[PDB]
Amino acid sequence: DYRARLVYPFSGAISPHADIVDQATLAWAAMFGLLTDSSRRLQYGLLAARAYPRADREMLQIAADWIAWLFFMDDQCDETGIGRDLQRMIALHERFLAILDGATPEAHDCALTYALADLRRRLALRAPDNWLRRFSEHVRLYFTANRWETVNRQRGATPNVATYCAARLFSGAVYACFDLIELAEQIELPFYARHHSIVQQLEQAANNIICWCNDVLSYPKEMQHGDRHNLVLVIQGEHQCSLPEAIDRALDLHAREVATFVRKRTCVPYFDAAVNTALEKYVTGLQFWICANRDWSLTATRYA
Amino acid sequence: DQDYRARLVYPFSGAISPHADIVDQATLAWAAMFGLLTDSKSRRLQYGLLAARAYPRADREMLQIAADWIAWLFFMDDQCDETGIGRDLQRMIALHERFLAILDGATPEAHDCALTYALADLRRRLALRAPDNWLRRFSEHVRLYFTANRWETVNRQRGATPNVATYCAARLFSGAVYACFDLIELAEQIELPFYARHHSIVQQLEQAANNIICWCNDVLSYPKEMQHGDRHNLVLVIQGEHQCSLPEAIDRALDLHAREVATFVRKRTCVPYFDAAVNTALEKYVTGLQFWICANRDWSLTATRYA
Ligand SMILES: CC(C)=CCC/C(C)=C/CC/C(C)=C/CSP(=O)(O)OP(=O)(O)O
Ligand SMILES: CC(C)=CCC/C(C)=C/CC/C(C)=C/CSP(=O)(O)OP(=O)(O)O
Ligand SMILES: [Mg+2]
Ligand SMILES: [Mg+2]
Ligand SMILES: [Mg+2]
Ligand SMILES: [Mg+2]
Ligand SMILES: [Mg+2]
Ligand SMILES: [Mg+2]
Repeated sequence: DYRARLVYPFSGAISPHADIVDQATLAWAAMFGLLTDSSRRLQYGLLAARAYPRADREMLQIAADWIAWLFFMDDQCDETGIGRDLQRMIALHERFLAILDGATPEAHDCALTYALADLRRRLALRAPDNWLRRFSEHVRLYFTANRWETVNRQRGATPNVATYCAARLFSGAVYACFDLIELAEQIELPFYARHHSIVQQLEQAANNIICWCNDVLSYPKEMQHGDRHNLVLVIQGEHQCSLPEAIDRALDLHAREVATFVRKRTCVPYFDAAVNTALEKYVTGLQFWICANRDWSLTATRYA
Repeated sequence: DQDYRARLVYPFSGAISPHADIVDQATLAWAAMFGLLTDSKSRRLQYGLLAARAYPRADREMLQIAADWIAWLFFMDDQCDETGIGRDLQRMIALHERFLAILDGATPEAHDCALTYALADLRRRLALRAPDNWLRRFSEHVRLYFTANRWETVNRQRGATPNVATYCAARLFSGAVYACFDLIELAEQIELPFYARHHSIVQQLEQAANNIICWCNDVLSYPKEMQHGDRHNLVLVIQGEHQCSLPEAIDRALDLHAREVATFVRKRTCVPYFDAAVNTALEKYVTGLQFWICANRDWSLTATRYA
């Protein structure tokens, strides 16, 4: 059993609002008409609960509804035709990007555009102008990464390990989720601290772990759809090796990346007591996400 | 004197655009038209000759925007560093609300000042040469530059001095170097994919190049910044933290500069192979960072600003 190797030298936590938030995410998905096929156990609110465990219910609900939105958007890209049609996806992302800027939805817009607009409207009530910009960009880059994956599928091109790993950092909107840690913990990190190279390298490390963990768990389902945007499948193509060896290599990178994150957590320079207090809350927020992603995915029927 | 020149060397060469002089004369004409020129050596500014060195392969239309942009930063910085607005957070937030609005595409009004009109002209001209995604990335780096200037204003107003770690982290934005680095894409006419543009090794090369440029400037600009009682300078910050002599601080400042050049060269060889086309485009961008490192050094020793 190779899944037992997805381990960390730290533990996670879950919000006491977990179930109340998850049932509210289902009501939210139903309201904006995101529920279509079949849908008893999605439990997208139970991932948010683990990801932002100290968050007040109102903020955790936005995060939960946001995580839900991403899963609905991802399933469309990876298991339907739009993920092989760039023209359709460009037309869709033009509407999303307009909604991110604060444009009101119109009669011709789809359910996902309406849903994103509500999340943007709600984030606007709880986040300052400077935060929305940083969120917009990370989400804008998330769309760009999906258009890139769409082109690869449409042109039948598989990227090398170097290219995939670089693109995979944006293709999961992990940086956009890490932004919500600021609102969840209610911290105002100053520009110099927020964008410091060590914080970036901690974010990059945390992002890789989360994504490479998911790649090990979701390779079977992505393989059946012929979607090779997966560390295991990209490694297999590059090294022309067996699937067990490809999994073994992916887990070696995961293990090495956990070590890097732990090593680099101690390399944060001292700015002042107040700023460093806020940073450890954010860096704790990263660790919560690392665990939240692994804890949920092993129990979730999605990778069964 | 020679001790400085031997420690401000780089293992790579710079270059200058053949359009240098007409671009500089046009920048002086542009500045005068928008009323950015103060009554006082107006021909001995040469803001165009920095741009020419910074973006040497750029077409004349593109280089001119960059030259007018560099001129704009210089006029703006002199306000924050050598006038009363840099000791008043209230007036600066009011001004910075107008700039950020102009960057979002807002038309200037009657009550707006010269710099607001000048920035609106640059955004309009950049909108004709750069796509939507580029303008966003430029706006952010310029927005963070404004925030960094507001943070210095607070430090001056309270009479507080940051430690080496705080200054070095904040100095990366106070220069608007990332905003200047964005123009390399338009200058070299390259389309770097998201994954290559925002890659960690590329980010490390940028902040390495940013540190070299800013720490080089600090070594040459501590005399005139000391006169205004401003300790936003690696030399003066190291002196404050260590409580050492001014020669010792300069030595420590040039040590960091020297090791950062060594880092940049080491990081340059660590860029992974994506594909022929992307690596070629990225090769042109990283060369652009080397041109900027030399441009800042070559110009500042040449210029009258630091004398
Ligand atoms: C899915 C998504 C964009 C957001 C919600 C899921 C979250 C927040 C999990 C963290 C790891 C990420 C971002 C991978 C999902 S993309 P994938 O195509 O690998 O997803 P899959 O393996 O099908 O679950
Ligand atoms: C004016 C400006 C922000 C940019 C022009 C110079 C450029 C583009 C080079 C990169 C390093 C910078 C910007 C430092 C000057 S800020 P400072 O207050 O230290 O300025 P000074 O040293 O007095 O020239
Ligand atoms: Mg996907
Ligand atoms: Mg998927
Ligand atoms: Mg997956
Ligand atoms: Mg300054
Ligand atoms: Mg100055
Ligand atoms: Mg200086």
